[PDB]
Amino acid sequence: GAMGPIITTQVTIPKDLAGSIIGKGGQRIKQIRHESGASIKIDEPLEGSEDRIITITGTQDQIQNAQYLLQNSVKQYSGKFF
DNA sequence: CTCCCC
Repeated sequence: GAMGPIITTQVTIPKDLAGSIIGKGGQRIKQIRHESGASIKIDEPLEGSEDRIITITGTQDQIQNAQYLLQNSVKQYSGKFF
């Protein structure tokens, strides 16, 4: 069916979770991009920020999928939550 | 930096 316009959403992640979404060699985020169909950009933190901004661009369904998969990626997160 | 992507 109709997926509608490509749109861009941003979400922030605590910087320490970023490694979980990216994965070794970027393998996780490559997968999430591939699976979701969404473009996904994870920035560096802005000057002295605890967050990184992820920009997700795709149809609403793709962005929705990407978000879910990014959230899911935390479950695999290998560092200290605090 | 699990650090990709550009």
